[PDB]
Amino acid sequence: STKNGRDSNPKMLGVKVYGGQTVTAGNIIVRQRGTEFHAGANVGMGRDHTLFATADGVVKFEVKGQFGRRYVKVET
Amino acid sequence: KTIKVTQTKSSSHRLKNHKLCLQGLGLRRIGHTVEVQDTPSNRGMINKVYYMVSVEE
RNA sequence: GCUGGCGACCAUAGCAAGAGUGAACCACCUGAUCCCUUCCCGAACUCAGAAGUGAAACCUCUUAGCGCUGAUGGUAGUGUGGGAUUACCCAUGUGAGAGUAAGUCAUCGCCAGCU
RNA sequence: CGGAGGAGUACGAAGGUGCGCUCAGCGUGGUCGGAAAUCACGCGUAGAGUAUAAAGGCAAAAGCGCGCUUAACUGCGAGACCCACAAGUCGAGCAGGUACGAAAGUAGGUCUUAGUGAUCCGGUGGUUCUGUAUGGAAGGGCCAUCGCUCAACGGAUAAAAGGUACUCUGGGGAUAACAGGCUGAUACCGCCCAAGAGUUCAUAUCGACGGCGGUGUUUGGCACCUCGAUGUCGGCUCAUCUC
RNA sequence: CCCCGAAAGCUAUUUAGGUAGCGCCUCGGACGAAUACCAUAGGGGGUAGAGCACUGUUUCGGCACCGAUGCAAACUCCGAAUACCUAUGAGUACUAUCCGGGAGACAGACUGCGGGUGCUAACGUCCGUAGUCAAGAGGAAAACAAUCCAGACCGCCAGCUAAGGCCCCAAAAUCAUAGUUAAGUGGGAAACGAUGUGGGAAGGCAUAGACAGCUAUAGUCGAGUCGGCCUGCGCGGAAGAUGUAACGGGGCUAAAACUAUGUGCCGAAGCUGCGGAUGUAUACUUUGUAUACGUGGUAGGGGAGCGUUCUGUAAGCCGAUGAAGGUGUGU
RNA sequence: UAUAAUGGGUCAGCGACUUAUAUUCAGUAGCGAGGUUAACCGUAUAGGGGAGCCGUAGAGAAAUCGAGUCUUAAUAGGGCG
Repeated sequence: STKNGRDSNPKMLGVKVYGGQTVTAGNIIVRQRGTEFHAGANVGMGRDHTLFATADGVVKFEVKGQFGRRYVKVET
Repeated sequence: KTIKVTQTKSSSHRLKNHKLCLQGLGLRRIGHTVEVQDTPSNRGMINKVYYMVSVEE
């Protein structure tokens, strides 16, 4: 007999809205286990590190700061 | 301005997008010839199915 | 032309080494009355000030010493069609990583004070 | 029925907030005190920690302390993620009450992702609902909450083990035992290199450590043919082919 | 008779050869460009490859570090091609979407590519992806569901081609040019072995005379000689049971084999020509006339009909100058 | 599946998606903001019989309201209309 044979259900993480797309306030942009992306202007952060839009506009990805963090923001 | 495209081989077993490229050029059967505008958009479809079409400029 | 504050940018910008500045600013500095502080300590935080110093620290300059950046060409991989099956070859499109030549001791915005 | 690990919890602080602080290791010195306790100063350094497995994260530290505290609130909720259904997930913002801050503000449990159980039937606290002639009441409804290792974890009952060679029916070559088929790990046969053995001398005869094939006899692997039947271990009789 | 046309998946199940929701088919209605192909533009990634900066692992040196050197599904300082999402746009196409009636199906198979498992075994098994079969005829492969070419509305004693072929069985070149092979290699196989024969590059010695043989380095002898490297085609290694049986056969050697190049031709139910039928759409502003595009099909869905018995129409019409039934012929 | 998988020796005759009720959808006909009778009576397919049914209003568990209603302290927000 084998001692293996277990796995967990999928979690369907990932980028939901890509750069250049138009969003409405409340739209989820990124599902992520940790902060692979950080929240920029007009973007909020949930309790499970989800990134969501807090205004209507156009999504933009960038890299900024002294730590080289990846940021996502919404331009109005 | 315009070029002539002739279909030379069967399309029955080709890839889905290749069949759609033939249909978007307007070709319908082996030996069919169509006359289309010389634009990059049309040339993309032609170049994708280069292996079963013949082009006269 | 120097000094301080707040930003843009986040190594071609940093680290290290050497050098320089006290008019103003800054820093060290004097004291522990009152405000406030130490799981003890006026070391830090805070208050009251000007006897000293540019030593330390901060800034500015110089250096390719570490670091960082980095071509061209070639190679690996790879979509489509064809030919072969230790997994390669041809046509066409694409094209790294590493390494080589080489570059770098940053570049800008607002406000205030001195000469 | 592939390779590796965890869960069926914990915490009134290990939650909220304001303020504050940086780990680990090494080298020097210093009573017991040393490999390693505590003190002091320096060097390069996130290699420490995060209640717990791993992963993704963590300087405004999400790591570590102190004071005050209960937002581990009530009514909701634009808009999305995921999705057969039933479910699950994130959420700005509005109103009321509150905690910590001088204040701008932050707080709808904990860095996140596991720590779980539908419906039925009942128990408990409320309630401006209902109340079989009428007034009540009993009972029922609504809101909050309690009872399952229903772990075969979408849970057939509140409640259940075996034998049949005395056996039987409906089916399957969807699926085993025989023979056939594919394969050749195993089996058998052959070859390559050659330490050495052979008083000297690898190859008269053997031949270690290794390598390459052939056959389709063995033990096997697979489940393609046959379960509206291909019906036998050995002996007897009679054979036919290969080298 | 006409039209369209699947699935063998996901989820759950005392469920596993049943069933339910979803996915896939069909019919009616609504609505038209909201859809797709391709071209530009924007975007995230951690695979192929690569690397040693972390985690592990490895070899040799120097004094845990330092220097050279490898490896990794559960390592990453890096990092494509594709694929995926969004916006704009040309051309082409009856495309997307919504609301309802009816289903079937939830045993799949092979092949190529990326993998787990197995022995880098199996016509093995489990996933992802594409094609074919399933449900698909024709031609090629001797015969051969799943390979190659190609998608059958009907008819023709017309033509052009695809894959594949052109000496005879058997349609078309005993075609042309230049080379290679002597093994019937072609028309089964390895490590390894060998003066088989082509081609190419380089090297050593040589008419003050090289190699072999011969005469006891000297000596007659009078041109090349010696040893490796790369590469084309061949040889051995090569033993089985019914009968040649490992080109389909005959047969094939300046080929009818192999390599390269060029002219022709044969070759399908593909394409074209002529005749006919049918579905849909667009116009004729009734039609039943023109044009364009369609007509392989299992489970299924939709549409249109032929015949049989009985009732009315029928106290009608046909019938001994012969009904029904049986048996031939013609149309 | 030519299969060496099933069934049929042959011919003639018979042999398998029906009937009743309810319900939903489509076509067609009458009437139309209305439509329609059931049992029953009836020299009887006529004519009577309006009890009942469907449509015309929803929200809420319900009392209750009603083009609104429920939730709520809320006229906010939100769900069904």
